[PDB]
Amino acid sequence: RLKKRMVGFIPKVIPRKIRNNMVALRSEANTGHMEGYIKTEAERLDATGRKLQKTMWDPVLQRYTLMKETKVRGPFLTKSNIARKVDFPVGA
Amino acid sequence: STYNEKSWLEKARWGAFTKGSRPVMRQRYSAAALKEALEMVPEGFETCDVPRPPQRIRAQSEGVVGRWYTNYWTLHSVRYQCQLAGVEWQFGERQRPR
Amino acid sequence: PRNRYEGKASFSRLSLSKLLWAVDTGRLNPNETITLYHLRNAKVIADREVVWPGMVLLAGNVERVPYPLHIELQNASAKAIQLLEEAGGSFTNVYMSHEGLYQELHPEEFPTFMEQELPERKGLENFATNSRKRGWLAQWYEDESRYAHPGAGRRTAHYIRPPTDRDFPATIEEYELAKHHQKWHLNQPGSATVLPWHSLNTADMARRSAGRL
Amino acid sequence: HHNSSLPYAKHDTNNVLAMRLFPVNVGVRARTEAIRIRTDDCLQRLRDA
Amino acid sequence: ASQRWLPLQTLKPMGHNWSAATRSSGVRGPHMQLMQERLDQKGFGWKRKSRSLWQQDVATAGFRPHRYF
Amino acid sequence: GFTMKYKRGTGLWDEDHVNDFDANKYLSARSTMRWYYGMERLQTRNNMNARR
Amino acid sequence: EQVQDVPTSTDRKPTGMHRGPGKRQTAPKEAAQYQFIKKWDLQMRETWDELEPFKGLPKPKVQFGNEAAEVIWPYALLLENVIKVHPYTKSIYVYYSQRQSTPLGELAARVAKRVSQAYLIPITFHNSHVYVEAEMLLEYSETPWVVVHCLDGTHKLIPVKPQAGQTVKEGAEEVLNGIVSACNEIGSAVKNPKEVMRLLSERPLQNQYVRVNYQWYGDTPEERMSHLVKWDYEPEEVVPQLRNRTQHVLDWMNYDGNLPTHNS
Amino acid sequence: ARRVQCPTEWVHFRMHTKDKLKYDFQDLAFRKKFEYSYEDVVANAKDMCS
Amino acid sequence: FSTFALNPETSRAPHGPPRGLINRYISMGLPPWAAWCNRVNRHALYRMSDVSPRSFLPKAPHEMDVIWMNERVRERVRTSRQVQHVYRQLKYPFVKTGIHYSDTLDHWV
Amino acid sequence: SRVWVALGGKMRRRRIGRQIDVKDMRYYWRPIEPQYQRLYMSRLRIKDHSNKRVQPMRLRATNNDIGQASSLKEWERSSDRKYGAALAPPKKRDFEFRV
Amino acid sequence: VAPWVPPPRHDVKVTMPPPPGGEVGGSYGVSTGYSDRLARTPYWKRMALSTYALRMKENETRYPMSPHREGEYDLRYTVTAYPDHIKHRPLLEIGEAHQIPTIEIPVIFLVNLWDEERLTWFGRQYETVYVNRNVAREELLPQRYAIYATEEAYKLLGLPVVNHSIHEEIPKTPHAYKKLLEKQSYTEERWKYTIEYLFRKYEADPPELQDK
Amino acid sequence: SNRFFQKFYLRCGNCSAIQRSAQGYQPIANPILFKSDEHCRNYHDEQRRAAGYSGMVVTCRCHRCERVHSNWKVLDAQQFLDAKLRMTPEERAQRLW
Amino acid sequence: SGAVGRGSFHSVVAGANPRRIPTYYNSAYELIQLHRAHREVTRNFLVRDKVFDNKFPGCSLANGLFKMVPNKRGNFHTRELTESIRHRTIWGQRIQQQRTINAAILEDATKVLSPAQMEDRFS
RNA sequence: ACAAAGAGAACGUUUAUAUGUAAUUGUAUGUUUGAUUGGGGCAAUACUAUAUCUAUUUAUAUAGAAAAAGAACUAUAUUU
Ligand SMILES: NC(=O)c1ccc[n+]([C@@H]2O[C@H](COP(=O)([O-])OP(=O)(O)OC[C@H]3O[C@@H](n4cnc5c(N)ncnc54)[C@H](O)[C@@H]3O)[C@@H](O)[C@H]2O)c1
Ligand SMILES: [Zn+2]
Repeated sequence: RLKKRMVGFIPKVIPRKIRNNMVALRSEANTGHMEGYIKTEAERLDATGRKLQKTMWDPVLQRYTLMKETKVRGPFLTKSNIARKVDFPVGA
Repeated sequence: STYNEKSWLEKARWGAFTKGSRPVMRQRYSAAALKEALEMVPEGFETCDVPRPPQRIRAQSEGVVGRWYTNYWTLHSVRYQCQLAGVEWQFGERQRPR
Repeated sequence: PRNRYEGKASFSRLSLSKLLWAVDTGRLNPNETITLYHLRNAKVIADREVVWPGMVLLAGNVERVPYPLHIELQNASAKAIQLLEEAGGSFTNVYMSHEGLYQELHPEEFPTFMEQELPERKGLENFATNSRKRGWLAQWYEDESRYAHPGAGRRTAHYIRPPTDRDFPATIEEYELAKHHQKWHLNQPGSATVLPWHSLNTADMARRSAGRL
Repeated sequence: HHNSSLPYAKHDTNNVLAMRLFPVNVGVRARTEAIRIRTDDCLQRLRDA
Repeated sequence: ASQRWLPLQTLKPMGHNWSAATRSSGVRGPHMQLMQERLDQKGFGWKRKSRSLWQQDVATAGFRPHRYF
Repeated sequence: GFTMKYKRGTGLWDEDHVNDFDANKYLSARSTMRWYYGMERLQTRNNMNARR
Repeated sequence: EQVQDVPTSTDRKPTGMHRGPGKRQTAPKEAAQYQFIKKWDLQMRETWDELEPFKGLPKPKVQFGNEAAEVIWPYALLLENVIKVHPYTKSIYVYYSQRQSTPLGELAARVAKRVSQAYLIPITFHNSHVYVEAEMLLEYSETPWVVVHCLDGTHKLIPVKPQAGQTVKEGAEEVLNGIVSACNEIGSAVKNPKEVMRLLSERPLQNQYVRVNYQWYGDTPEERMSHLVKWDYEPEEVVPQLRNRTQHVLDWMNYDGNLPTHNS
Repeated sequence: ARRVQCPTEWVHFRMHTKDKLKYDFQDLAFRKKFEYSYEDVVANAKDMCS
Repeated sequence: FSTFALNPETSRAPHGPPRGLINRYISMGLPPWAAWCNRVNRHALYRMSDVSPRSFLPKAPHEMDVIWMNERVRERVRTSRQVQHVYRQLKYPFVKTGIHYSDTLDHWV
Repeated sequence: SRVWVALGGKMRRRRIGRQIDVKDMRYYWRPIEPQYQRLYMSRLRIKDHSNKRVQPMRLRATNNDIGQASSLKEWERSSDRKYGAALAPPKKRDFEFRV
Repeated sequence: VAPWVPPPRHDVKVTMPPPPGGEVGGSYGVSTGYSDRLARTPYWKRMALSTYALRMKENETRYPMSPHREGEYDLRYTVTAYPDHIKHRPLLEIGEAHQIPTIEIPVIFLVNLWDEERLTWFGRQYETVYVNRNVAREELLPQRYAIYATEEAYKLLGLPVVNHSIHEEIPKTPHAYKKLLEKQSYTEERWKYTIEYLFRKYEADPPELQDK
Repeated sequence: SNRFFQKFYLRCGNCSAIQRSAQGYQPIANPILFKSDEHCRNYHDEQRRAAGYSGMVVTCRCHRCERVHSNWKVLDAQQFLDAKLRMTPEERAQRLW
Repeated sequence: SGAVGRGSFHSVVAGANPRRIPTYYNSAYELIQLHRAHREVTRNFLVRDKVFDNKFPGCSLANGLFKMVPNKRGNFHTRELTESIRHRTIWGQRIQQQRTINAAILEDATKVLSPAQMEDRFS
């Protein structure tokens, strides 16, 4: 077709496309969930050297859990999201 | 080939070719006309050996003839009239290997 | 959204009112267990409605069945079963393969019993062996099938005969594969048995994931 | 915004009374088909009484 | 009657394999092309793997620009 | 092709299961002798053909 | 592999006089030449190693009669010598002296060392419960012995006794029928089996050290399991659970008086 | 020599019709097989009383 | 087609009639290139089941010269590059100069 | 009354940032407006036109009409392909079956 | 014009048609044989010249196989009368690259041949050596130093018939050859795979216990 | 590859012991990540076994002389009955099973 | 196969059928499809024996042969005729069986209250 | 045609990677006249483009990408 890049209303800026403006807040509870979130201007600019974090309803667990930011493209439950075993302070 | 023995219509209709839901032995022998066929099944023979010819081979039993027991379709068709006739099939059954 | 693949379990609905209407009308004999031959040959259902697999009994508005009625049909609905079963009847859901669907409708072409193959594995899961329908193998399955071989251990509970003289993995590549798998999956009880981690998403390997019991 | 689950407002979605009481272990499409078979019985228990 | 007891429903900790928003998701027929069959991990990749085929049929998924497709 | 060949002789008379579209309203005296002699011919014309 | 330093070129004059991409660089037929040639030159320096593939396998316990392990065995050989023992035998040890005084003592140690080499390691690879190990003792012990253990913790001795006239090429075959006999006899004369049915189904693989040169079996672990796949044609299981027809058992032979005769 | 001695476009009557059976076609020798006459088809099918 | 790692050989399909599309064309004898047909007419699965090969000899067999043992000039249907055009072409065998020594006539021939 | 219910329009392409309560209007089986019902179902009516009492062809093949083809007085002798053999499970053959 | 049209190829049996051409050596393409000698002789004639014990020997059904083309399926029962395409397939399939590597064949040397460059023996007399395919054809066979190691070559010379399976299967890929080298290394040069040759290293003391 | 079952009757060359060796069902290499070389040479090779081991060295271990070689002549099962039916009842215990 | 009350072999599960001899049934519709089926097997034998009576002298030369090629008649007898006898036999049993019950009902019933009301109770 | 590979490379073939205007396929617009193609708003809750301006106002599907409820890419932004 050609015309791969459109020219009517090339928008000045565009929030969704910016080095890390749209971020998949995947859950720290490694349930594989994610909630795509565009970092507002409060974090669009590098106000945060730290990787964004939020508390969001984890619909799988039905519990409010952490949401660590992460690139929106990628498998969300890899063999890196395994947690090292631990014996809880319960049990005999 | 200037002459084809059979048009592709009948190279591509396996139903006239395969043995599927199709009897391939026309003649149905009587009681004594079977006890006199099995008389020529030689000692040492066993149905567990004559195999099913592949699909690409036609399904045709030319009938009870010399060495008919090797014609896999003549064998397992005679083997079936011996049921309807009640003749006792001495030889072994198809041994499905595992 | 409603596709029919090779082997789908889509029945034509024989409303129980129809079958109950016939049995009094006199097309069907209440004594003889009313297998689908009677339904077909008595012009209760035609050729254009018995496509594999046979039928499904549906208790449509039938609040009551008055007489002890016996049926050999395929996959009655749970209410239709509990209706016949209240009036002293039976319903042994036959779930025949297609090779069995023919030899039941035209047995005048099969002079002797030409052996019938058990239905597809998908059918055995849901109807043939499932006592909820009183499938005809719900007696055999519990009696003879559900027991493993008298030599099988824990890994070879599904082989016709245990392929080794010991349950344990046989060689190194069967072992290191299972030594990695059991810790690939976090150490579960049965995770020793290596499984293929790719779901074909086939309809044959689909059994009722959720449902009644 | 950029949430997915807005708090329970007035919507006649699945049996949220039984969405709480149920094992999270089961996937979704196999849960909403099982909170109904729970409720389908709770409807019979109620009709019989 | 028989006092035999059985639960009301079977709970399986299995997860549905058809998500309405995932493209090739679903339960395919026993002879449909399994998820990404012939694709080899690339968009429309089963076309790119055609030149790799040894010999194809005489009527084999040729050129067809979606015109009034 | 397939044309119900298992019905050719399996009729109760000679004029049955033979598709003959060439009919007429009033078949006359010798057009009826021509007709009856015709059905049997292509009934014995067919047979001894198929016997030879 | 130490021979992977193949020079990315070759003497061959490049066909295709003109010019283009892919000229004057190695070919997979030439890359196998230099691999072989510089494999031999190591094999003279003796630095060439054959435990380059067998790196994951636990390196066997070195011992002076246990050279049978360090040998790279041909998978088409461990298929021929298919020896099997009663499963409840946990191990087999074959000890023999180094130097044997009596002429009939050197006969037996020849048999032992032969059976130490020929028949012991196939049993390991094939049965995988047994921990086959052989050790060469050092003294003028004119008789070797074999310690056939068992899963119950018991064990026996198999005094290696070959006949004077026989060769060693059958002296082991006798010893073989002298071990595989005991193994079943020990496994038949075990106490209560419920315990050994657990240890046996718990005993890890003992044959891990074994170095099998899978020759023309390198396609897929399917054919690496070709000695476990065991065709069984004419399989026989004639014990059916017959389900007879109780209701209306008669009535098949009592109906359709065909075309009622002159009386009716 | 076994061939039929004419370009088989002239003897195409034999190759497409149901003469495909009533004819020897070994290496293009379009020669009629044996064929009973009608005095014999009935002589052979009445003597059997068929 | 099955998904397990180590699939030991067996008498029959262990897990039912082999699933997948390409197993559908192998279950009927066809080769796995049938998966790339757009139309599979009754002639098509005849054409590609190789009942009788579409493959001939360069000269008349009665007037052939170079010793073609059992070969034809089989046409290979190729699908083109980036835009998939389907074109076919006749692939020959490789004839070498057979310079032998038939020791019957004690000389090279 | 035969709706042709169709799924949501925007349900796979762009999700991040769209409205929270409109990212789900894409999930319901909505009818397609009848102006298209009649367009698509027009190609199905043509089966026997001018016959004011035959109903249109249906989208999916209903279970009784599939057999309606083989319920014809001419097919009664084709044991295969009758009572449903295509939609049957895959045929089972001799263990020696081979091509 | 054809004076004296020849008789059918294999018409030699008294009460059954001759086998189809091609099978006897002729033109394929037709399934059913027919010979006008047989079809003209009336039935009683065909039953005169033959006794029942004989017809059961020429009725004889060799059903899939062909009685004449030993090893190939009878060409009146195939899908079409031509030869079996599958058995006689050309060595290159319709798409593969010709990567048929260098193959070395076995030749029986006929004179004690002694190389003067490696100063060792190309081959003793009457011992089969695996030599190059284009040494044999071009240097060993034209001079009378060698012949091929076929079955019948052994028969002609006086040696126990050995089956090298000379080109029983050609490999169409190097690693498909380097497996065939492993098969042929076992059957032919079997002494490489004895429990005595896997232990030359150890027929005596493990070297760490010997003198110096 | 292989998809359909077939049992051959291999005749050894050392002892002529007609032993039978079958060919089970070995599934097709995965089509999901297709590979054109491994498939189209799986198939073409399958016709070469299906036609009685046409272009392959047969490598199975004998039952009479316990050793694995490559000397087997693949008997079509009507060349086998030609052989089986024509052996005195004792040598059937020697060469056959 | 079912086709009669014996229960198809799908009573592999030992499904008994108690509370029997329970119904008097006049086999109305079944005797109808018997007279229909008995007409077919006779209307089939008529065909299997059709033999040339050529009332014309043009093609009289076959007036002795059957009207069906020997191989076909040898088939149609076995394909359609002998099938139609089984299909006739089936109704000849589904009725001869149901009568056996009626023969038992019409005795144990005739006694209880009236031999007059009896054939009214069963009317 | 050029190059690679395979044949103890005796020369013909087959591949792979390449794609040549030597190549004969198809596109090269639409609307107002040469610029514009979007969704809003003010201009009588008219709008030709009239006149002005604004802006995360969002680009539907199909293959790939994310496998639970969550998600990315691009097309005159109705998008053959
Ligand atoms: N789907 C089917 O295959 C199908 C359908 C209808 C009928 N049948 C029944 O199949 C039977 C044959 O068995 P099969 O299906 O394995 O195939 P088949 O016909 O090949 O059986 C072997 C042979 O048995 C002989 N035979 C069949 N019926 C006979 C009879 N009544 N009396 C004497 N000989 C008889 C024929 O020669 C037949 O060729 C027939 O009797 C037929 O009625 C099968
Ligand atoms: Zn042998």
